[PDB]
Amino acid sequence: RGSHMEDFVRQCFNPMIVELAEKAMKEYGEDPKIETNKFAAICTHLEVCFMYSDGGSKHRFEIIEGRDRIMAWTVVNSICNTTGVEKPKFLPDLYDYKENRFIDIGVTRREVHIYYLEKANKIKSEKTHIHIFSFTGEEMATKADYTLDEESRARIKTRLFTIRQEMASRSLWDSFRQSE
Ligand SMILES: COc1cc2c(cc1OC)CC(NC(=O)c1nc([C@@H]3CCCN3C(=O)CSc3ccccc3Cl)[nH]c(=O)c1O)C2
Ligand SMILES: [Mn+2]
Ligand SMILES: [Mn+2]
Repeated sequence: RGSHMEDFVRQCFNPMIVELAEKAMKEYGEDPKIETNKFAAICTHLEVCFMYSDGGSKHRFEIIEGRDRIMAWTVVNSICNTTGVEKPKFLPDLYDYKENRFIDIGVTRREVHIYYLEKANKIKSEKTHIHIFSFTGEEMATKADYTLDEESRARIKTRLFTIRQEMASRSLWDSFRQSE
């Protein structure tokens, strides 16, 4: 029962990101062929995380998203037992070696305020930095500290709005926005 959303996801994101998203969905018992809006959202989240790691210096960020559950937690404990940062209760997306903190990146179709509120109470980790991006071009980070310079963030927001235009041109945006 191949959907229009599935074929769009594959010719919109690069094969390596599609591969990682398929593995992440299948690991937690989900099928990219059926729950296709979630397939698109994980690909989007993965690409943003990768563009985000690109923004800093060469060795600024340790990428934890995109790893399997076991190795991702292995890297977290290595970072904790080396830098003394508190071990987060839930998996973050990156570690900032410059600012010495874990980052969880959020990509939402709702208002940045609402999504941020939920990620704060859910993570419950006082130390984990939070950075939210929306498909409309707004962002919101912990303590108003946006980590990267403006140009690296603007590149992410441009890509996010391009993705939304591409789904809107194929009439899949409405079903995607109504899926979150
Ligand atoms: C399936 O259960 C869990 C899975 C995972 C975690 C925890 C889970 O519960 C025990 C940690 C990790 N989640 C994130 O890294 C993360 N998750 C989100 C959103 C809102 C919070 C839950 N969520 C999901 O997507 C869950 S489903 C899912 C997740 C990844 C791949 C495939 C699927 Cl199907 N938003 C982010 O910005 C973000 O970084 C993977
Ligand atoms: Mn994550
Ligand atoms: Mn995240």
